[PDB]
Amino acid sequence: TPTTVDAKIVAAAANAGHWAELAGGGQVTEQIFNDRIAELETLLEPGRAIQFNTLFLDPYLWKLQVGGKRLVQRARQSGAPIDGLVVSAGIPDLEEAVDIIDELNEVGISHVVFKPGTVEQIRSVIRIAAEVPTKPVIVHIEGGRAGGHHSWEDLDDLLLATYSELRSRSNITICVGGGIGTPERSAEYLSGRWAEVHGYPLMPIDGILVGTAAMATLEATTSPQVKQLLVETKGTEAWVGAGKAANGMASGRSQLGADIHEIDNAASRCGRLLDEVAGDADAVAERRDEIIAAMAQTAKPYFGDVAEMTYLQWLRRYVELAIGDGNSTADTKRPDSPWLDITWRDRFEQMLKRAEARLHPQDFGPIETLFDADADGERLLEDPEA
Amino acid sequence: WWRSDSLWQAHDARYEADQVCVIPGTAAVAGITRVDEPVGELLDRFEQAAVDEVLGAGAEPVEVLSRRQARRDASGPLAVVLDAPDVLWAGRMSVNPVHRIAAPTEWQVREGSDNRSASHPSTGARLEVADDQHVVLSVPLSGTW
Ligand SMILES: Cc1cc2nc3c(=O)[nH]c(=O)nc-3n(C[C@H](O)[C@H](O)[C@H](O)COP(=O)(O)O)c2cc1C
Repeated sequence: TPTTVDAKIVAAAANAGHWAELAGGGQVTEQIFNDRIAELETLLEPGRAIQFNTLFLDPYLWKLQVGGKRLVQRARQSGAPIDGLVVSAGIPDLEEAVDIIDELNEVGISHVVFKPGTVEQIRSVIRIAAEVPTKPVIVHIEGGRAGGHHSWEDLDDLLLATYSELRSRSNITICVGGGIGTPERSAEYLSGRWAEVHGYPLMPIDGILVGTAAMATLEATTSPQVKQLLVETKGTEAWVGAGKAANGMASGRSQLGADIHEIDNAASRCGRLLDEVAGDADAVAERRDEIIAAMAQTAKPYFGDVAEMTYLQWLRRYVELAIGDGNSTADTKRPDSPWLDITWRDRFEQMLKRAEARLHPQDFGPIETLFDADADGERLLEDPEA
Repeated sequence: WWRSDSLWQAHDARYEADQVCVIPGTAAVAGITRVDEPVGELLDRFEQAAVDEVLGAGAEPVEVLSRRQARRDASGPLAVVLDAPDVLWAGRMSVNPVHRIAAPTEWQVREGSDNRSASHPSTGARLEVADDQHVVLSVPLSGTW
């Protein structure tokens, strides 16, 4: 999501002659994402091809994917370079998967990508494989030792048990992933020598994915300070259960309750406080002083006392947080950067217009008819202080 | 309010990076040392050292490795036609017509099999393939005359 959302890195990774999946978690519409593919295909040199990643998590995205898949359908009906589709966070049911495989863009899909997290999820994909035996299906088996979206399932035991049934389908391409930064450590899974430690006879793999080790890369949009942070983090051997920051890495749960692997060394303030607040919420009112100050430490600022705070302080706080002085929102608008906050600028307007709405005793003729003009209002907007 | 949309601050932000949720994995972090190392370098580093390990023991300076530095191939012109499912026209990608030419053809003909230069694959759909000017592969389809 953060890493591959940039059209620059996914292009550069592909231009290096490598397979990559464009992130869909950073694209909220067909149009905004169609810009990325267009930026991709422009940065895509002749013939080179890439794939796309999608999430199963929420209904709104799955309804957006109906427009998204038809976008992928339209793109490839137009002959777009994107040669694959990646379903994430869950395995679609047979009728849902058949649809994806059999789409008008099917040949341009050329294979389908699934990411099973459990034994049952693996067995589900096997049934998707037997569905269309002539359709290539790349099964990426991840761990919970991996980054981001998490799981309680071991790296080995899952693949150790399900491998035999996975190889009874020729259309299944087995790909091991997670906790791999190097060719040396990942060489044994390729030779099949990795299963020998568990006594099982050799168990070779068809491919390997690297999520984490590519985050510190040059063409990645990761900030200079964030890269240095990922670097100095020391790594670990097989994941341990004991709750702590483990080798600069501690798990944490998202808003939905699912675990997320985040960096607890580079940033120790957000994760641990979150675990404090989460486990502490009954009595929050009692610890309010301790809790409200810690939000300010991680820069999740509450506002100074709500009543007593002057309307300036309100309106000056939004400008403070929304408008960066270094990036110069006015100068940020000119390149037409995707980082543009314009909803935040629109947010501040609705607050400004509310301020006029609150204090005006008269008919509201002079004030409202001015700031609402395009040419006039937009000029007023690029200069927040004025 | 806390956890929502926390993934974007790691990229292009001047703020203190110790306040941000940034996502590694636990064990993969050990393999992360070099900073601002180009994607092309990391991915090749994987492939190049995987090749050497495979080369040294089993292959021992294989014909495949030697053929590469000397430019020799697998899947020549005749195979490439029957291999790649995608047929490019300009910047657009199309399915290989041979897939629908090979089997569905009533009369299909492969001329001079073992000889590569003279190799020709023709069909009753009136579509024929041959090589011209070295690397250029010539597919010739016809309607009536
Ligand atoms: C920052 C980040 C974002 C990720 N986003 C997604 C995602 O949107 N969908 C998905 O299936 N996996 C996602 N992953 C997981 C990777 O696709 C991959 O499975 C995992 O990172 C591989 O494990 P490793 O990086 O620890 O070696 C993400 C991983 C990271 C580090």
